[PDB]
Amino acid sequence: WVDKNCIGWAKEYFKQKLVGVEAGSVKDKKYAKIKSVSSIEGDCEVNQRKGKVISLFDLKITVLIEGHVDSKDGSALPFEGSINVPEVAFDSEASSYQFDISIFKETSELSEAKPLIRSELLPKLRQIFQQFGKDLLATHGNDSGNSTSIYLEPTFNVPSSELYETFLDKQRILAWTRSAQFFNSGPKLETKEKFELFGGNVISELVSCEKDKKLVFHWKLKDWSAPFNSTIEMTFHESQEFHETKLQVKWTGIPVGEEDRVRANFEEYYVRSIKLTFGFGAVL
Amino acid sequence: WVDKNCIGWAKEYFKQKLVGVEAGSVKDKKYAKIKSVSSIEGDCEVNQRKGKVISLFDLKITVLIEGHVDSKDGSALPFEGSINVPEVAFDSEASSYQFDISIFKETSELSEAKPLIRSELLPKLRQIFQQFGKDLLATHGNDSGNSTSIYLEPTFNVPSSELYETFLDKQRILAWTRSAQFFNSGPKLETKEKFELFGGNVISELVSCEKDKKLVFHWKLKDWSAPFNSTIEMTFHESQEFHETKLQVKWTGIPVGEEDRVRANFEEYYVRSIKLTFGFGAVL
Amino acid sequence: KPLWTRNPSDITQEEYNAFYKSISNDWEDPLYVKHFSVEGQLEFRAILFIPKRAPFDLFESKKKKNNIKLYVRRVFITDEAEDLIPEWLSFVKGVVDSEDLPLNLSREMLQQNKIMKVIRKNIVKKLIEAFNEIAEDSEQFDKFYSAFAKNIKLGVHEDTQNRAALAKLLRYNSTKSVDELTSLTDYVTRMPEHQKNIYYITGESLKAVEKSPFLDALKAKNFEVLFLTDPIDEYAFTQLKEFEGKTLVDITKDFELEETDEEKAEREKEIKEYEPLTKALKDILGDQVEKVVVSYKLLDAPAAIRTGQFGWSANMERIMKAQALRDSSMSSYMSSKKTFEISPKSPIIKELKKRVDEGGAQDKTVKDLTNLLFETALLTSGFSLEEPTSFASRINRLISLGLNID
Amino acid sequence: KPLWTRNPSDITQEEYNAFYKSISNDWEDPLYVKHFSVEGQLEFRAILFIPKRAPFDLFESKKKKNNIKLYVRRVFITDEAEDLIPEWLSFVKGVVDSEDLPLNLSREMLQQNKIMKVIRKNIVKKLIEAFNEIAEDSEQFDKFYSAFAKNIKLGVHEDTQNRAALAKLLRYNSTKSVDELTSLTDYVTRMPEHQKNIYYITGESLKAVEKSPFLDALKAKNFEVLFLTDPIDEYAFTQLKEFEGKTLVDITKDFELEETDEEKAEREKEIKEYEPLTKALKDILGDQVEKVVVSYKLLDAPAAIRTGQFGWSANMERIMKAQALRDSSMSSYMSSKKTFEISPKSPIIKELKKRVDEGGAQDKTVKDLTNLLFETALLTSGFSLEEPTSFASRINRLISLGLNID
Repeated sequence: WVDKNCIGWAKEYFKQKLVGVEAGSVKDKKYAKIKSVSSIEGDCEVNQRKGKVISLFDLKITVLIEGHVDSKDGSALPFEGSINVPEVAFDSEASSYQFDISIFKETSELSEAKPLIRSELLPKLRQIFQQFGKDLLATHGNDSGNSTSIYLEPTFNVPSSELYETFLDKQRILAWTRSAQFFNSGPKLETKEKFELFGGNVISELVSCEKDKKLVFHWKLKDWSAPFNSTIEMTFHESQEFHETKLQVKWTGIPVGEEDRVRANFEEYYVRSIKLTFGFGAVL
Repeated sequence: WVDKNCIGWAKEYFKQKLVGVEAGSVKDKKYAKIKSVSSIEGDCEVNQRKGKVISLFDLKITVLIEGHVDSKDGSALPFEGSINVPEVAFDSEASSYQFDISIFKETSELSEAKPLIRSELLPKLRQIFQQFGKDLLATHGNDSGNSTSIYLEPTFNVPSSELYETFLDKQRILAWTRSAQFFNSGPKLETKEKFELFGGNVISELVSCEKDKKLVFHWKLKDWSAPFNSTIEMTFHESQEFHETKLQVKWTGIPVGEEDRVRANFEEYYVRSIKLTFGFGAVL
Repeated sequence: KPLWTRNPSDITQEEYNAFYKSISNDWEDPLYVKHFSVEGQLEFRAILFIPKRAPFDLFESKKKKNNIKLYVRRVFITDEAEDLIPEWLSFVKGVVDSEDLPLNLSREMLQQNKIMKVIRKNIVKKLIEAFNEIAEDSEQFDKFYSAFAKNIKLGVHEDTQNRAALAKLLRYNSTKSVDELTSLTDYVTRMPEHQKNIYYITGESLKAVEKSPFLDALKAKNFEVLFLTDPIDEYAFTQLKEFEGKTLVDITKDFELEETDEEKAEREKEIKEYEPLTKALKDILGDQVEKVVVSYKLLDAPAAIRTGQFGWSANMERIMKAQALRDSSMSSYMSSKKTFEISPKSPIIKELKKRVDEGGAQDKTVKDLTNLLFETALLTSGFSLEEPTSFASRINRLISLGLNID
Repeated sequence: KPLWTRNPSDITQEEYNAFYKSISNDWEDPLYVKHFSVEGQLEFRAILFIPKRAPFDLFESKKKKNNIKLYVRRVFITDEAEDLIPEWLSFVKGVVDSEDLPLNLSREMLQQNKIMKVIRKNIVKKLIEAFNEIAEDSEQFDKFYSAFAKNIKLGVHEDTQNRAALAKLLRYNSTKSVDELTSLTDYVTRMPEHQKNIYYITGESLKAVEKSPFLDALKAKNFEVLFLTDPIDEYAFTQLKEFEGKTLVDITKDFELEETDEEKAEREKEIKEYEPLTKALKDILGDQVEKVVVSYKLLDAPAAIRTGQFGWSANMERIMKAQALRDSSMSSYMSSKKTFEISPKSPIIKELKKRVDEGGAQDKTVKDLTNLLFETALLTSGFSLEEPTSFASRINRLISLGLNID
């Protein structure tokens, strides 16, 4: 009771507050709205060791947004995107919150989407993050199994089709993984196919796939229990103006004791290795 | 005693045996002879632990040779050289020894120097190294301050002029050392000039030098005692056959427990740093 | 009493210099000093030193002798603190004293905890503030940049919450700033009102980009273009992607330059006349380029090679192809896609258009000249040829026909 | 019963496969097995396995997971001993059991000592013997090469005791072995009686080396020349310096070709008449080249660029210019002492000599022609260009003169 973990309370507070925030109305020429909060990573603890209630929470937030902007023909062009802030803390200032705003399948007609949310959506998130600390210090001041889900958004410098076939080509998969075991004679991955990776630690299973659109795998690590089988979904969002792809990864079914280990393993063995072998973006 | 340190006895035995061997007579047109032993590094101990006398001696030998070869027009051409034996051990076969034969200022008219040494001097060294273990097991079987000297031979792919001015240009010195402190305002190093290198650990002073041929410094380390000051002598040699500069370096006055330390420090911070900064040879 | 426990306003400069000379083996005066203190419920006093040059002495290389020292309740802990400061920022020195660090059982090791990460973020943000304070003094900022440009670029490439903050410390040359290193803020303040993109170009050196043909058109519109000379600045530019609402555009890659409606009409009525020439170039170049387009991003250059988007740059391809451990079996081919850009206001392109109008699109001389033009475009763009023998033979043929040799 | 305690003749293949699949994470069979036992002054039993492919996965990165396991008196000690096997050889798997190794108080950790060095030497020599045994059956030797060519090249570059021993495993292509990878012994076996130098040439890829002009004259005298493609062959070759008494000669740099006395007498009369042409080349090029000599190492190429003696190869310079660790302030510039070699057998050099004889050594046409020839020769030799805009402009000028542009 001396220390109170409030990561779930912070997740619920963010899912209650960040949702419904709109930059205007649904009938405006330029409109945006946070659909839901994708991921809340980090830690949110309240300690009473110093005698006074303190909160040293270190959190990173990522949300998804949907809206519509103007076009040259007079019609409203919809757009889906993501907004991720890498740091919200107790000592962060109102103007210190850096908002990484990105638009999936970005086009020239969507160029007005970025400044709009920068003028009417950012201050609301800023004041919400500012009030989060005071609500946390005022609330908790006085004295199969359970799985979780994470969200990743790596940016690759590669066309959607190229990366899609790279995630399926058995030879190229063995190239960028350096250790692969396929149990089917087929040259490429097909529906309902299992294969082993990374010295037996990784056992994945392609469940569903869409042409250059979606890839669903049943990822599972060898140390996990038998009923714990995670499901990872990768969505391609290649752009048309700047021509960049952003592999939106929704990773559910992860045990409560590996949600961090699965993250650093992906940014190194699934993002960095591909960018080093095939060179799909500068990385070090 | 059950344990006998035999590095000095091996050194003196090699100095008594390796010298005097000749590839014929001086009256011949092609002649070679081991002048002296340059350095004998490693360890040579005789222990009794397995119920029998053993000697797991690990030694590396380097010697100098002088002779003359036949020319194409007139009299014989003299030559200096070095012979490096990187390994002499108990399990070494008579033919397992590898001899690195090098000739200072070697050229085309000197290319016939090596085969002679390979036809007259190599079997002598082989049988000497073979009998060395026998006399070792037969002799040591069952029942100012004192300083030493070492000798190294780094290879550099650069003309001798540029490498010589590299050890004198204060700007190039600060380039290949990345930390230097000079007391004189002169742009080039001069005689009787002291300067500091490598984060206050290296105390050197140029005491003598010749034009592109000689470089004599007084080397001193910070953790060394007061009356301990070493003398380094470096000599350049431009070969017209390999087209490299084999800078033979000789350290005198090294403390009794700093030989391998200064050897590694020179091989890493003096040779490899120059070979990576200025590219004066291959480095990986 | 230790120095970090005193008020910085009551500490002289000679005291900081003596502290640096005691904690560091360097003899030069530290370029900058930063003594700050954070209060509240968590307290730590940190004194940070910025050297005048890179502290790459390394007399004990490969052994951990980290620069930032940690103190817990005025007690020294160890010299193995690695995660206390990022590796890209691991060039500053100094000490930090706190009292809330969760040490090990014996209080001689700190690892695998989150209480240190917040202090690390505080250290990096205070170092950003110190760098911004250094930016006010241009004479010291020149030395700081010429010493840690690679470090600041790696920090822009690595960090995310401080990427926009560290982007203000970037200083580069430009077409209008050939004499002094200009900043991104100085670029956007000097940017015209109608320009909406920060244009930059990379190269092996300043001499390669000072006359690059990708600038002339952007100089016709009086658009300033940034110059990149190191292979590491691209790593930061592909992570920034924008600055103050102005996105970064690499002119060596494929991009769009907006023009007026009358210009659009004059260009669409002129491209339609070069369709057979573009088709001939495309079907004679094969798969070497993705498409041959009539480009207006050049004025006097006859043709150029523009690396298609989703790929690298010219200097980026050059720095990536020279990596032995990157690819040894030809597995990476992302940067193989290119575009053959031609300028219709060049006499060579007009002659080629007249030739293909005459019907000699499959002539051997026209094919050879188009291949030589593609090769010299690859050359002037910054790409190595697949086989220099064909280029050498074509050059020798041109020289022989110039010296009246038949 | 442990496998290292039994004789290798009583162990079948399935037991070795099971041991390899249990000590490692691979599902495939090992490429080669080596179960040996030394019982002399050093007593140890070692079982080694060669993986089919390079085990560069490193799933648990940044932690001590050395490949070779250590055992003392049939007792596992630790898995952190990386000094037992060299860093270039740290790709094979297996175990090594001994009884004379000194350990710590608890006998679970090993520190630096000299007894491990002799075991390391025995391991490396037995692995060399195993590689030589693999050389007997080419079906597995090609896989072993395609797997660990870089490893064996780093090994022959680093080591000097086993440098000549590791040189026997080198397999490359040549002018007479374009279909299969030949060895150095097979190369010196086909060496004529008048050749005493192993000629080799390096490049960025096989396609550029196969069509390199430096081989043409070398193919006229029926001299076989080896080809090097990877950026690591140059270093291993400059570290080897000789093979079975035959010195390694890099033809991209200056060297001496075999010739008779009558050949020298007939070539000096042709060199003496081209001396004013060479002086014009030299005083027109200036700093770019250090000397212009009439070379006979070419057959039909009008000109070429040969790196000045004591310099670097083209591929070595191209990789070292891209290391991006010390290129600040242009620290590496010693390779700029190139040499312009000319072949007077080509009509271009004859016409240039005739123009010089006419007295046009200062004409602008001769100047820009020889400049362009210099850039194209530097291109064909394998070096990058500086300010290629002037080269492209000269190419466009020759194109305009070819298209009858007034």
